[PDB]
Amino acid sequence: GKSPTEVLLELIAEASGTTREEVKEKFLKELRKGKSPTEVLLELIAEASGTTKEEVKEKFLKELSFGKSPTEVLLELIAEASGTTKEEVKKKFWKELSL
Ligand code: NA
Ligand code: NA
Repeated sequence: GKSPTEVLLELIAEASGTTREEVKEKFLKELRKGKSPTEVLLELIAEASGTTKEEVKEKFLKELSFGKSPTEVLLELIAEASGTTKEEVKKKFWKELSL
C-alpha cells in the first residue's frame, strides 16, 4: 500500500486477523463520525490487542510526551498487538512503503 496510513492499516489487519478492506472500511466509517485518523488508528490497535482504547490512547500520549515520534509509537503499539518485535514491524513498514 502506497501511503503510510495504508501500510499501518495493513499491519493492523494482520495483527487483528482481519482483511485489509475490513480494517479500511472500519477506519473510513469512524472518520465519518468525526474522529481523527490517529485516534481511530489507536482504537483499531486496541481492538487488535484486546485492550481498552483508553489504555492504548494514554500509552501513545505518554510516549509522545517523552519526545517519541507518532509513527514510531504506532508501530510499537502494533508490535505489542501482534506479539511481534518492534524491529520486525518497523522492517515491514518500510518494506511495504518501498513498493
Ligand atoms: Na477475515
Ligand atoms: Na499518521
